[PDB]
Amino acid sequence: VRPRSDVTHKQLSAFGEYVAEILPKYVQQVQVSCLDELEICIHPDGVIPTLTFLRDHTNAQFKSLADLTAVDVPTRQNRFEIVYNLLSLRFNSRIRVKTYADELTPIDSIVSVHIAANWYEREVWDMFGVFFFNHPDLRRILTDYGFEGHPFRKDFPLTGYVELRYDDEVKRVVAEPVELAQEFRKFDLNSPWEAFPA
Amino acid sequence: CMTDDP
Amino acid sequence: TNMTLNFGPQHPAAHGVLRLVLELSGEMVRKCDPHIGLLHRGTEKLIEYKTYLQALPYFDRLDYVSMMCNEQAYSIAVEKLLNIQPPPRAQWIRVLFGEITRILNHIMAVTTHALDIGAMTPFFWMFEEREKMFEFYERVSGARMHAAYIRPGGVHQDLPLGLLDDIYEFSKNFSLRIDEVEEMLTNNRIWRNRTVDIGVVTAEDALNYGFSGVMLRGSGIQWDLRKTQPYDVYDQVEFDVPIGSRGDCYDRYLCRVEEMRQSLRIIEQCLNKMPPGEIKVDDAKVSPPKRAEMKTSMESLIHHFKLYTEGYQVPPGATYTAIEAPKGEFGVYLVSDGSSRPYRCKIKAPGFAHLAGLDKMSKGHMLADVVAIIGTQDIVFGEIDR
Amino acid sequence: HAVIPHGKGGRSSVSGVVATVFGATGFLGRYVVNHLGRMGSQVIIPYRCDVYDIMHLRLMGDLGQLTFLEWDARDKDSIRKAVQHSNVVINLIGREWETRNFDFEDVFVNIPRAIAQASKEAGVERFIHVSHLNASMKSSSKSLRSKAVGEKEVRSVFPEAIIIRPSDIFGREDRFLNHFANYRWFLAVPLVSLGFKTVKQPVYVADVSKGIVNATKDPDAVGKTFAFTGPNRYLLFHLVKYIFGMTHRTFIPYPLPLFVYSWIGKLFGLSPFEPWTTKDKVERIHISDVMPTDLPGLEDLGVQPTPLELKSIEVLRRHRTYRWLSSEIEETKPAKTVNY
Amino acid sequence: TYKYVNKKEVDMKSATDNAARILMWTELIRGLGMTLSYLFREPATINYPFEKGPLSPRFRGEHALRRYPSGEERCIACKLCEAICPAQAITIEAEPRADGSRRTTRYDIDMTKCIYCGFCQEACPVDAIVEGPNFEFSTETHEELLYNKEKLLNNGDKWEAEIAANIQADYLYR
Amino acid sequence: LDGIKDRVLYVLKLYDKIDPEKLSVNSHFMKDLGLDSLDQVEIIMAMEDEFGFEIPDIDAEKLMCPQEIVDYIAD
Amino acid sequence: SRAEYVVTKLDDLINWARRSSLWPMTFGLACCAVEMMHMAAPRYDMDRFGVVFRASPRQADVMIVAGTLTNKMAPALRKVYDQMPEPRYVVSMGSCANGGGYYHYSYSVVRGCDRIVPVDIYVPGCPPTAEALLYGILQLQRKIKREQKLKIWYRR
Amino acid sequence: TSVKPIFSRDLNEAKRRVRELYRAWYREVPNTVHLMQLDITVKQGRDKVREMFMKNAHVTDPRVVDLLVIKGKMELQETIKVWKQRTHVMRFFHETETPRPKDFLSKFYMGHDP
Ligand SMILES: NC(=O)C1=CN([C@@H]2O[C@H](COP(=O)(O)OP(=O)(O)OC[C@H]3O[C@@H](n4cnc5c(N)ncnc54)[C@H](OP(=O)(O)O)[C@@H]3O)[C@@H](O)[C@H]2O)C=CC1
Ligand code: SF4
Ligand code: SF4
Repeated sequence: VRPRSDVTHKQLSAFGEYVAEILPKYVQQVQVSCLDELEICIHPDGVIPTLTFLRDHTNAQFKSLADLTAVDVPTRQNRFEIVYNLLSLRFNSRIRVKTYADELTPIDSIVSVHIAANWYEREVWDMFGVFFFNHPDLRRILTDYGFEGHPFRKDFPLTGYVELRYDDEVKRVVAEPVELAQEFRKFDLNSPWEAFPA
Repeated sequence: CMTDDP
Repeated sequence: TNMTLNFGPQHPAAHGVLRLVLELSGEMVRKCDPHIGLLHRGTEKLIEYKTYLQALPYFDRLDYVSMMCNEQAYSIAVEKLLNIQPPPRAQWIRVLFGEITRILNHIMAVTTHALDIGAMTPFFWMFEEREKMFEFYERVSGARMHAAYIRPGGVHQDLPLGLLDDIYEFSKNFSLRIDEVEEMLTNNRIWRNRTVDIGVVTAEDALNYGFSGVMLRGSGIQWDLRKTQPYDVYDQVEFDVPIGSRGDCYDRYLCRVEEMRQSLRIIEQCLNKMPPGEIKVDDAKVSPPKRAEMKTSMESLIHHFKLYTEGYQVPPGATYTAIEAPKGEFGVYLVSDGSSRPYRCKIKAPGFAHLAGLDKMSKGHMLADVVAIIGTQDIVFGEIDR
Repeated sequence: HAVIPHGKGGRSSVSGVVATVFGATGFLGRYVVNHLGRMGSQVIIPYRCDVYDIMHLRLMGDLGQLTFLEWDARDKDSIRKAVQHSNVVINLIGREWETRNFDFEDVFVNIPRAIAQASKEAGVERFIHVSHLNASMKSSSKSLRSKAVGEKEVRSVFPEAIIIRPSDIFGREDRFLNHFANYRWFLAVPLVSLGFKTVKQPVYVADVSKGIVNATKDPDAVGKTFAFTGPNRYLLFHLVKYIFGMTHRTFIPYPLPLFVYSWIGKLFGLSPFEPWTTKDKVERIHISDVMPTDLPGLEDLGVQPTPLELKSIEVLRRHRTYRWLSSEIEETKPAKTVNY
Repeated sequence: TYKYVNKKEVDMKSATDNAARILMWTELIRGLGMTLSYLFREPATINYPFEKGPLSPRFRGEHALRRYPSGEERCIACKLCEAICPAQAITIEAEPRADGSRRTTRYDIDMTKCIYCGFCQEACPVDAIVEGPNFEFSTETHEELLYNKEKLLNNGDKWEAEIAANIQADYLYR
Repeated sequence: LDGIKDRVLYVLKLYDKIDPEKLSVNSHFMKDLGLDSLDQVEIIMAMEDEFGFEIPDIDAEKLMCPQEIVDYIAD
Repeated sequence: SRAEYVVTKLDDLINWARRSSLWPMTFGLACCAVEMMHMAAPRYDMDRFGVVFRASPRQADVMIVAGTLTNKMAPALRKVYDQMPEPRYVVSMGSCANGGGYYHYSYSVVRGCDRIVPVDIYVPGCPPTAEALLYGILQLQRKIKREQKLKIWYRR
Repeated sequence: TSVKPIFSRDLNEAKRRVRELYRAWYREVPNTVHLMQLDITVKQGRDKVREMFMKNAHVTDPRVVDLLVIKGKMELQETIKVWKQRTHVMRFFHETETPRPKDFLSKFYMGHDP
């Protein structure tokens, strides 16, 4: 059993209401989950406003952006779930603000609020395809220069569709449709028996 | 030196 | 194009692979646009198709200078999701090898920094000490680096009977080895010049660009996730964070030499106070059963078979757990469905943020300055590219 | 004996052609192994060059597709084991300079016979033998005549053995195109009859290769003597200048009697290390391309020839200078076509 | 607890001291002394072929399949070594041997795919697949690195004596 | 003033995917020539190179008439 | 005097020179680079064997590809392989470069460097042990010793 | 229906942007074929540009067209600045790959699953 300190669960819950009241407009759900982490969920339009309040509020200074990520729940209408994890060196706490973005409904960029996001937002576009308005220079960071398709999307094949080899005839590296010599063995692992939720 | 025994 | 010149992927100066498309008016750098992904390999997507225990080896490869400290971050994360915590001896071990690993990273960062600067003898001096440390890894895990020793429920196997004594002899002496490097670089009439007042980063700007590492500590911001948010038993030890002022390449360096010193203080304690006990959780549910038990008890075989073939079956949830990896804050955001294989595992790499800062650090600087600044960020392209 | 063809068509797929190819290391060869490997065929490449040189061929073949065997032409046993398990044998053995220990007969007629001879003993389904175009048993160049001698013999050792007969080949690393371009070193570029009355029809190497490969996988070709020729003929004059044109190097065609010139070829021939020109080469160079009245090769075997000007830029680029290296073929003027 | 790594009168004595440091390069000479000192220390290198860097019993090294003393190969094709391999390296297909027992018709470890994690060593119930001590198996051709049951069984027979000693030393720990 | 039409006519026939002797000043690229929307774009660009003046993104949309192009170029 | 003998001896000399002094150009893609820096380091001195610590893409006799050869880096590897001298060699190091390694099924990793550069010695192991690389470099030395370039010239 | 717009409010405005990009590429094709020493013909390349710009001619929705040119503009910026090399540009031409026939009889003769 982990050493939970209820002292935290309460204080972070209380801040979650604080933020919910301060910004009734964009906060949809706030919840301090077990594991004692607070996640304020905001409408995509509240990206700029909710972050700024956290970066510049005396009672909630959240100066650095730990991470910007986008889980992809294909079932969810709004496929991506942009998650921003922020740290507060003054109150030694962490909060996560998560929004929802569909493939062709872009989110605002927070490079203004935190310049850390300049790179992570490019990372989210390259892997998942979400677009960030007002971004200084959005362009693929991790994928190859000519890569077609957004890789971390759940609908993208792991091996992908193209692989590279050197061809003598043309004396230059050349893509070809992927041909694998031992396909990824897809072990089915889920057990047909559940675990009675505690 | 896996085993110190010759 | 102001003579745009790719720093080039193959360059001894560029750690690993870095194309820095730089436009330089003669020997002055006007703008640095680092290119990344020369080492993207898919580590984040591959993990979704693998079970929790078979994704542990990926973390060692994310930033392999710091082989284990990275594991601890996934461990902690998977332990939180399961609400299980490791046994007392395992915790001390992880702090013991957590620190040994910090030294290993700093010996790389300080000595590799010098090799690019042009000092080559410090690298050979300390790579011999590194070597000796690797041997600890090997005699504990089996592998010199890429051990897989720190698993999600504790470490894998107790320390060999005799390691602690040797992690003492070494520690008892390593100091002098750090001292030597010093007599060679800390006050060199020339190290200072190429390092002092190069890449100064303000305190407000360091927090803003998410630097979170020595890079923040070097600017005078006091933040060590190991003291602010204790993980494992780094709370029971006593160490001094080496904060810096006049943050610049030289100051941060001094900080990295000082944490090498402070880690020897933490290692000493761990050897002095490591408890008798088990090194893995007793829940066969999360930790694999001992081989004598699985070969004599039916419940243990069933638990061995299911654990290795299927998996932990972590309860559904999501967590961001960050430790203080030698480079800086290493965090895993591990979203998890009830399944035995994860759903997402964004690895926050202290390094994706640091590189971004290269632009705001190396401004109006010469070609040689860029080489010095890539060194003062300890960029391991594995963590950045993931 | 066969291998059902499974796969999508690229590397790591199977086509079922196990083929010994004795002279693969060659300029043509390199290409033959390329397609055979691309298609997924099993390729056995006999070699007598050192292993370091054979390395270039390893990468185009997929894992286990390419097998390399040590082989000596004088030793009959080596040819025997190479064709043991092949069902297709392709012979590209040829040279321009009669070497100390191998005569034109050997490289063209003697050896290529023993090879097909064994292939039959083995029971290979088909043998493809390659001999130069316009090869009369009476042609001036010993080379061409000797080659002619071979295409006959091998018939008797191996009946219904395809005999593709390519023209001089156009391709990167070829001689036809590079040789002329390399005349730069020579201040003046001798051209018999001032490069006239020796109309020549080049053929891209790949076209030749693809053609050859297609032969291996087609029942229509048996005893066929195809002639891969090209998409356009040329008087040697335009060819020479054109080359120099893309190379962007001056041209001074100079008339020099073939009589005296055969002597220049003799001079280089004298050189120990791979003579650059050959008395025979000289003659061959002037031997006018013959018109086409034989079994159609390209197109007939399935590949549409590729014009010289199209890929010339790639073959002649290395010969340009610091700036000329940046010129492209369409701003350049393409030389006229003389069918004659 | 924090510490200031670099946080900071002018007297002739002081200045003259400082000026001498710049003028006659005093600290630079200090650095030369350190390297001259080691020049006199014994070098730490080992004759690689003649002397070998020490590896203790858990070293993972090269894969081998063990056999029972009697001579019956240990593997019983439960195939969870395949299940837990992180890289998909091990491929196993099995059928009941005429004896009626259960054995693997094909066991192929692709060593180029393998990342030498040592979990297979961990997972096997009969402990048939073990991480053998040898690390020197560099091969001229890629195909040689792919290993079928016969190479691994042969690898097992060659190194069985040391593998048995190594497992003997570390089994109490596991 | 006609010199412009002289040049404009020369540019239209030279690309050779249009005006095979059906070139007319009243002729409209989209209306009767059938040349594609994109091809027109190529045309306007072409005219820009010979004229030495680059016409804006939009006004290309209004002129599908060579004669109207000469009208605008003269301005 | 038989030239054949004269030739073999000469070849050997040539082989001894290339095999004694192999100046490696290492890439350090990934981590197996850390295990090579260890070779260069004091326990297992590469120099003692004549292998220089490091050289540029030109003066380099052997290229050691350590680490994953990702699809973006694949065009470069080739360039640098193509920018080396006429007597050149490639020692693939690491399961990530021998084949694909832990990242074989990924979309951004070339499944092996021998698909982009011809490879002469494949050194196995996720962090192939430094001694193992040293074993691999020594096997390249035995591969060169056996090469007989001039005798084939003479017999050709 | 009822969808928030990305860059243009209607296909009309969007098409304006496509025109601009076409021009951009059209003006760029020649330069690339020279700065990359590619062995292609400017005319040939310019047709390729047309190919791509039409491969996606069917899109009717304004939002999809806007992101397509968002992607398109970054493509030419990497094409320019020579971030893409010859190997990444030529890939567009699919030069090495063997073309597959689409005739039923052709497929029948070769692949199990067409
Ligand atoms: N343009 C052209 O080159 C034309 C060629 N041809 C014919 O096509 C064939 C292929 O041409 P190409 O590839 O250019 O010829 P090459 O000069 O490249 O030689 C072809 C191969 O034959 C091998 N070879 C040569 N001599 C011997 C020998 N005595 N014993 C064993 N092997 C030998 C060579 O290997 P190694 O060098 O390793 O010994 C080489 O790899 C030739 O036989 C030629 O007659 C016909 C018309 C035009
Ligand atoms: S686990 Fe041990 S026994 Fe079961 S299959 Fe793999 S190897 Fe054979
Ligand atoms: S092989 Fe193992 S070690 Fe070498 S790079 Fe790939 S992962 Fe890192």
